Amino acid sequence: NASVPSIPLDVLSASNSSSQLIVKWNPPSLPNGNLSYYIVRWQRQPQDGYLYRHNYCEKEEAEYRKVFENFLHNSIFVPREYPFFESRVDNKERTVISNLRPFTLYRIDIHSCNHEAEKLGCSASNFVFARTMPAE
Amino acid sequence: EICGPGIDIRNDYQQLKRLENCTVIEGYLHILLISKARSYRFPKLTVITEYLLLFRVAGLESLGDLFPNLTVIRGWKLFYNYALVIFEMTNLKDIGLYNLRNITRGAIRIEKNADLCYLSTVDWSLILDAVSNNYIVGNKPPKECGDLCPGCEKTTINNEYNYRCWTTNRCQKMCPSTCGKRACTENNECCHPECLGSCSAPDNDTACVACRHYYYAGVCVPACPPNTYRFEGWRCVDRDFCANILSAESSDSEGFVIHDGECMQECPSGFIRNGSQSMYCIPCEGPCPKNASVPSIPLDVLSASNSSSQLIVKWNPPSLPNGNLSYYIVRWQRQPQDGYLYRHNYCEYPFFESRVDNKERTVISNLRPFTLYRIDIHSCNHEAEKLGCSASNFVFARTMPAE
Repeated sequence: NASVPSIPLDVLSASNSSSQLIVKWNPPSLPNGNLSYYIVRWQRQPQDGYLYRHNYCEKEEAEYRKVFENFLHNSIFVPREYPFFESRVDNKERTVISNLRPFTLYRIDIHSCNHEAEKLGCSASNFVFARTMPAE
Repeated sequence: EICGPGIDIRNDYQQLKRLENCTVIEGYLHILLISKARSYRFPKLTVITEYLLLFRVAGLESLGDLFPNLTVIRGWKLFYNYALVIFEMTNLKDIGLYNLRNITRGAIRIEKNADLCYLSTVDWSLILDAVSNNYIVGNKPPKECGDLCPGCEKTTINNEYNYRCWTTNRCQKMCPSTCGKRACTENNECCHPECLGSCSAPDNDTACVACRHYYYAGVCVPACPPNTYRFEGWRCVDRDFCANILSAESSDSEGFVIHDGECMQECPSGFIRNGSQSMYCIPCEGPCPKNASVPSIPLDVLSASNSSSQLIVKWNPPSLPNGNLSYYIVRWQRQPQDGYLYRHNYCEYPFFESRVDNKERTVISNLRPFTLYRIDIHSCNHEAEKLGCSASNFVFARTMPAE
């Protein structure tokens, strides 16, 4: 049976420029199928709550497990508030995002699909946080 | 109802309704392959002898939904020495089994419950004995489950001390040292000593939820009355009851048999039925017809006192005998009563040495009553008299106090 890809591996990100971000990741541990594409999402995160207001100035277990397998072998299993910007990934586990708010924090979500995500759905996200370079 | 002689529940929760009238289950419970298309509650169930097994029960979020009052599992027989197994319970988030007061025999194994929280929020040492045998793997990562207890109560959980909870709304309920080894009712009212787990009234063997030893006619009892005999390991039945018991249908199927005061499906090995397959077993006399190195320290050296000025002591053969065991040589030393302590007003010791003949047991005499003693036992193989004797296996024990 086909399945949901693994989450992306080794999700890693940086900013090389103010208002710009670079992100790199690695292909999923188990594609379980041809990858189709990755989808990366990002959203402005608010700067942390409060903060603003305050003035800061021997073993045998395999024969055990077989017991659970033996009951299974009696039955088959047979498959038939700020806005997000978003972009799909065509190829690389790398993409670049621009016109970001300088020095703001963003969430980045990365999902890894496969050829069956049009039917199975795409994988859950592997995700990381990074900050853009401030507006020099 | 005494349900039985064995329960196998699979596929559908609509089949789970068999429990509506059950309160005791004779024999194991298996729960397999259930998938749902609801809440369920079975507070009538209170004690299971033997073990409970659940496997791939989709659609249950917490165990306190089904079996809140399930108070004792005896584990008289074990699944590979396990009395409870929970496997691949996708979606189970907590153990709200908050009346669970004892698991008598058996270890616990807990695998693949990837959403289970309240993992180590339960003091297993309160409810069951050799917790060191448990196996808890692949469940929701506690570092990321981030369990929580209200407040309730806490204990020295391994290297920690931490609050103990079944679920956010229910803790692992416990009894004070006024009951201690003995059970209690909710309000810390001590149960009857023949009782087990929670009680509907304190100190009454006729008001028990369960019995530690045996049950009969609404009475918790230590052993079967003379015309009553041990059955399974929890209740007594009369000579005629087992006389009604044809064993399980089998090529070797016969009536149950009574022996050593237990009524059992068949005689223990080395014993046979009297005469024409009689109700009682009898033993068969004979087979029934168809270089050195330094020894380890001794093992399991243990000792106690039954009298002032005396001690009794027992041990086990060493981990590595490294030879034929010859004998044991026992030493003992006075410890001081603990340092500091003495100075506040709250209102050089000799070794003895002696050499054992044969037993892992010996007696020591003329001690000061209530003084603490170190016993050092050195274990010397036939070449230890050249090699040097073993390091010690050791214990500290106290003489019974002088009144």
